[PDB]
Amino acid sequence: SHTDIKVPDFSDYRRPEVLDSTKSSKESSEARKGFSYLVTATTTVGVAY
Amino acid sequence: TATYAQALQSVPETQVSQLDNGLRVASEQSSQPTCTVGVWIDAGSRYESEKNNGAGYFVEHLAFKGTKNRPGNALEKEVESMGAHLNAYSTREHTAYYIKALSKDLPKAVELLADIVQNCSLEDSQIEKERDVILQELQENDTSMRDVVFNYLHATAFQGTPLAQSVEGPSENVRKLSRADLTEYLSRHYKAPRMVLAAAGGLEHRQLLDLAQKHFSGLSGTYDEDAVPTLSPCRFTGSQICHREDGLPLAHVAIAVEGPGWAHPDNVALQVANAIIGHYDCTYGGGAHLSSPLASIAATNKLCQSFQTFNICYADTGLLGAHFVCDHMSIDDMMFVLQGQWMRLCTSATESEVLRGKNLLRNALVSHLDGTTPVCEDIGRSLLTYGRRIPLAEWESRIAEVDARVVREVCSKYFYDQCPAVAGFGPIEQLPDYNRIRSGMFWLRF
Amino acid sequence: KRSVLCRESLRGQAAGRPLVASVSLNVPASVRY
Amino acid sequence: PQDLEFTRLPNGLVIASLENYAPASRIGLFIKAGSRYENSNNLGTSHLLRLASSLTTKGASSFKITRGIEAVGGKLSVTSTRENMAYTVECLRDDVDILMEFLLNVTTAPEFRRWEVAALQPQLRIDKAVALQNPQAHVIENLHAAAYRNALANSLYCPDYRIGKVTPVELHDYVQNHFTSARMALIGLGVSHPVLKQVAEQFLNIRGGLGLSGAKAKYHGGEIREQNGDSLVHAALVAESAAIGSAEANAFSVLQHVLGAGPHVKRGSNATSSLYQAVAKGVHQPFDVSAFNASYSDSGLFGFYTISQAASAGDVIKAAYNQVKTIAQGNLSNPDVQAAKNKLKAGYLMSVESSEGFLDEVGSQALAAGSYTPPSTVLQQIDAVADADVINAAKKFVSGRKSMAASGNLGHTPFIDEL
Amino acid sequence: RNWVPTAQLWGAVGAVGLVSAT
Repeated sequence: SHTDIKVPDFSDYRRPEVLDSTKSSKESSEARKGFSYLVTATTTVGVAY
Repeated sequence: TATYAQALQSVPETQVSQLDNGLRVASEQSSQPTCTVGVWIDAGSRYESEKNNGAGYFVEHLAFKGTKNRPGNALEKEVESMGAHLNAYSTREHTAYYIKALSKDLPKAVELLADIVQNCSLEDSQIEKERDVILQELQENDTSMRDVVFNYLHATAFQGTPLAQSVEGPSENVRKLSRADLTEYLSRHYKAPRMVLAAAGGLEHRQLLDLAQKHFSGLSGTYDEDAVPTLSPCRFTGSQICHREDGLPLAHVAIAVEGPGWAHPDNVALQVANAIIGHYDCTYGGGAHLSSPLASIAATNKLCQSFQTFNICYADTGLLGAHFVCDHMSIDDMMFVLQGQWMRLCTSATESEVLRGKNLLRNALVSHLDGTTPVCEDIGRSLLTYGRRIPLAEWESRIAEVDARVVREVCSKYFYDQCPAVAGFGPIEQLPDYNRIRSGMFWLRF
Repeated sequence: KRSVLCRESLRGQAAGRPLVASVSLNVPASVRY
Repeated sequence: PQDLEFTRLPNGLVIASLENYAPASRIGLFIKAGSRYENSNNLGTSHLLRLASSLTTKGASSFKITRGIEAVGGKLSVTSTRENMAYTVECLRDDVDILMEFLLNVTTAPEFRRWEVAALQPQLRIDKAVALQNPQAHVIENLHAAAYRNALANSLYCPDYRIGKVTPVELHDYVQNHFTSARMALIGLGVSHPVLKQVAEQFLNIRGGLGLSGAKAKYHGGEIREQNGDSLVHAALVAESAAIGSAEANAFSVLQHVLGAGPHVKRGSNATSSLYQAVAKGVHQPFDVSAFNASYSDSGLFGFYTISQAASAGDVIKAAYNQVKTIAQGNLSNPDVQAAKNKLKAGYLMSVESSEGFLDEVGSQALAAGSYTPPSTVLQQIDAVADADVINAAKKFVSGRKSMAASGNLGHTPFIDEL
Repeated sequence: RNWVPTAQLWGAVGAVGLVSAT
């Protein structure tokens, strides 16, 4: 009964880099952290000024 | 006199051998009375399509009810009258049938097992009797929050991959499942090289090898055109699946970050790190004086009922983290102390600490191997997992290579800033927000 | 609590030397026969 | 390569040792105190002591004991039954000595401190609470209480009303009277016997005679009935078994197995089980049942255990009795006793194929007989049972004072007069 | 442990911060 469960289709919301049903995301996501933390970094640096 | 090391080197090597079709033959000898022969087939739940999602698991129920050579109750009455025990276990990557018996019973044992793997007399009656039973089992599985939650963890860990299905198999498929389909399943996946026939105890390898009924073999390619991985990576996803049911007394949370496959230097080092966190229960005698600060804190502050760290090894991926059971008002502190132990592990490991968690691992990994059945398993599984090796004695060497820096750098790859995969079953109302869990993976403060 | 609805039942107690043996360990804990 | 080595001292404590090949060594002092050693006034002390094994003792504080063993990755189980109390200790070959000093303080210089022992009290509820989630535990307990009047009846789990009451003197006393020289048996599964005995001799020499507790045996047929709302009902029905390590006994175990239904097969049903066949034919679809067999030093209990549904209770209960009645009416052909026997023999060896099994097996004999009987001789004794013998022992259940215990909705559970 | 390294980067940051900021 709890086995007829299926996680929704997330394709629309996810992205490029991690969209591959059948491949690793570990060698994808490294950067995907860096871009997001890059925005933070900037934000902080500009605000500092 | 004799000392740990010594012992280690003096343990009976495991003999791997191979039949023409690729039938793998292993065995550890001790010349002692009972044996546990087993066939460890490795096509599990992760090869099943959406339909046959619980196909394997169904075969299992049929495995012991007949063989063209032994209709009805034959199997069982044969096993029984010897005094042998027959078990079937099925995972998402490995099915396995094995026999426990008296060592002089190999003759009939191994014949029975081999018979079982290949000929399975399955009539419409048995299919329709086994449907009703598995539908009932599913109903009972739902009663289990540990089970219900770990399924969830796989589902969300691996959304949208074949590996995130329930071994048991989606309710309704069971109903629908076509009788033909069982065939195709077996046919296609029970073809060694996949399978290994392993065994431990009083037998002579020589005989085992010989005794293997060479009856059907891998009907597969001789070149690279097979090379298309049946074992294609499963995409890693850091999601949560929260399933609230304030009608249940306690709370079940499984939190894990993705890890490596079965084979990796980092993968023993992890274990030594989980050695440190530990695993705790309402009934542990040491409560507050436990050495794992997680333990100590739930002991002392009635923070949890039972928690347990795990490292779920798979080919292409893993699941690694803790699991805790607790009150509805405790979820967040538990989550806090846990992740906090992770973090402090990759930045502040002390040689003393790792050293103790090292030793523990030794013991867990020696003590499990007491007995014939455990040792069979190690052998069978170990050859589809890590290939043919029997790393047992190496272990202590590998385990021994762990300076606390090793444990700390290994730890940070997987934990540090990785998106955890989360699953709980209400009352989760207090279970952290995904963003909170996540920032729980780095260390600015807390 | 685990649901006991089906054929699966197989619990009944009778071992050789030990009978109704309950263990309380510093780490683990349980109830056997 | 070297077989075990028993040694009975002047004190009367037995010790054994096998230097095994593998990297695992486990010591385990068996003291003769069971639950049967308490009185109306003492009940629940065994249990609290069992849970009390990491408290401060003379040479080791509760912190050192716990952290100690952790330091090394070692276990310390404390196990007990109605007759005995196995204190087990597992660790790596190189650390036996650090560990054995622990085992000796835990057992020999326990210091029950008013404050440490109060802190534990609660733990008893928690423990009992978890153990009483398997109907087997409350029924099986309530069976002992009903079939016995005085000694073996007192259960393993503290009584609800005695929990916070179990005072330190009580634990002191219980250690001093029962944890003594005559009642112990050291056992090692990877230790040197020459070094083991030295240690034994240095630390285990304490005096105490039996039954400063109130030892004695007696069997009284009774019924203890617990009503529930659960859909399933469990009941046991048992008569005085044969005694421990005697022929009768051994005959019972054989016969137990002719009916005895402890599935050898996963998802498999028993073709061999007579009870199951018999019950099963007059029985519904869902239902499970098994022969029960219990032997202790001065008494036993033999019979069966049912798990039926509300309305089937009776049908399954009498069904099984009737079939065991068939064996006592003579009806039992040779083919089935040999199977049974081989079943048994295969069982006992497998029981011993493990360190933890082996160590139990050895420690247990130690306390009953005074030595270690090897497997081979054991196998010979079971074999000696006569096809008739079994019948005879069976005749005894049927014509032996009944004692039953149930749990659930009991509108359909026979009483003594009902069967 | 990791504190020296981390205390060293934390000391750096305060330094450059003053220097620049101030």
